[PDB]
Parts: sequence; C-alpha cells; structure tokens
Amino acid sequence: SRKKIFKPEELRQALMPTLEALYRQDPESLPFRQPVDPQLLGIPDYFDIVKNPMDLSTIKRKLDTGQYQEPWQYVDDVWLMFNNAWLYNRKTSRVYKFCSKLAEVFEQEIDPVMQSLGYCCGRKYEFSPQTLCCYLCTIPRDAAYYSYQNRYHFCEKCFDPSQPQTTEKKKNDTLDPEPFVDCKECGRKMHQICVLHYDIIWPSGFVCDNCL
Ligand SMILES: CC(=O)N1CCc2c(c(-c3cccc4cc(-c5cnn(C)c5)ncc34)nn2C2CCOCC2)C1
Ligand SMILES: [Zn+2]
Ligand SMILES: [Zn+2]
Ligand SMILES: [Zn+2]
Repeated sequence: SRKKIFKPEELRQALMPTLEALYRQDPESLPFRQPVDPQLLGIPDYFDIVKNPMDLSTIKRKLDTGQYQEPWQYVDDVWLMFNNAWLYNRKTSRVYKFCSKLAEVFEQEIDPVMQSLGYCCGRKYEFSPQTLCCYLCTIPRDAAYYSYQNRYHFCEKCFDPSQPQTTEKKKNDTLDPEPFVDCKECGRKMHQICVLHYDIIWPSGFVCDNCL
C-alpha cells in the first residue's frame, strides 16, 4: 500500500540519456527521428501494416510532458518503434538493419538505468525462444516446423489420451516478452526470473529488495 509513484522529472532525467544514445547514432537513427510520413515517402500501404506508429520524437515528447507513469511504458514504446520497422521493412533493407543497430544500442543502455529506478533490469524479451515439443522429441531454436493455430507442432522430418481426436509453416525464432510479477508493497513490475529463485517461496506475495 506504499505504492511507488514516479514523477515526470524523475523518469525524464533517468531515461532521456537512453533516448539520446539512440538519437546519437548516425546514420542509424535517421529513419527514426520523425514520424513515418507515407505520402511524402510514397509508401501508401504503411498504415495498412503498421496500426500504431512510434518514433524517437514522439517518445521524447511523451517524456517531456510526463505521459509515462512508470518506466516499462517507455520501454514498450521503444520496442514498438523497433517492431514497427522490422515488420514493415524487408530484412535486406537499409531501414531494417538500421533498426537492429538501434536495438543493440538500447539493450546495452537500458539495464543500469532501469536498475537505478529500482528495477531488476530493463530487458523486455526472453533471451531465447521456447523449445517446442514435437507432436520425447523436441524442436530447438530457429528450427523450421509446421503449425496449426499455434496449437500442435511437428518437426519437418516427422511431417490428452482421453480427448477424441480429429483429423501452415513457420520458424522458431520468436521471443516472448519476459513475464512479470508485481511487488506487493511498491507496485513495481519485476521479472519473475530476475527476482524469484528456486529456493525461495513467497507465501504472502512477492516483495522486492527495496521494500524488504
Ligand atoms: C522507419 C520506417 O519504418 N520508415 C518506413 C520506410 C522508410 C522510412 C524512410 C526514411 C524516413 C526518414 C528518413 C530516412 C533516412 C534514411 C537514410 C539517411 N541516410 N541513410 C544512409 C539512410 N533512410 C530512410 C529514411 N525511408 N523509408 C523507405 C521509403 C521507401 O523507399 C525506401 C526507404 C521510414
Ligand atoms: Zn529483469
Ligand atoms: Zn519430431
Ligand atoms: Zn517493492
């Protein structure tokens, strides 16, 4: 019940250096300094594919007017901008490779900064894809396979006992967001894998090290 409230200036002063570190990159930040403009750039299908645009100058504006209540909302907007560019642009394009550079930079900046706002780290996604099971046989990362509605999986060399059975293609290269658990006292979202350990149990709810 002693919830942590971040004031705008606390967030701005801590996080703006991670944004400036992206803005610094030349030429890699140049497609990202201003909102995507589909008529000017002559890409009329952009908003058919990208439903929620995001860019460095919008993120800076939101930090400047205190529209972030807690720092993961900022991290989410950054990854939104990256994921928009990776989706819209082809793997071989300049814009895409620029995006992967900005991402590398951010992942190296964000952890100390999130730790100074009291968090475990600042990494949004899992390190590794989840080993999928082949319907004893399992599928490693990046391995190719066939799927149906996310449910049943088969390795390409193959392709509940009481449930009456009935009778596309992908690659296992996707990272899920790293799941969270809330501090019972301050309300901070921490990563389960960062703060929960095989030998500790939390009968009355997780409490982070700042609140202990
Ligand atoms: C971020 C995103 O998803 N966008 C969507 C696609 C896009 C963007 C930019 C773009 C916008 C503003 C500045 C840019 C600057 C450079 C640049 C500057 N120096 N260097 C070596 C490259 N490149 C692309 C830019 N173009 N396109 C393509 C337009 C069609 O034609 C091929 C490129 C934005
Ligand atoms: Zn963490
Ligand atoms: Zn198999
Ligand atoms: Zn706490």
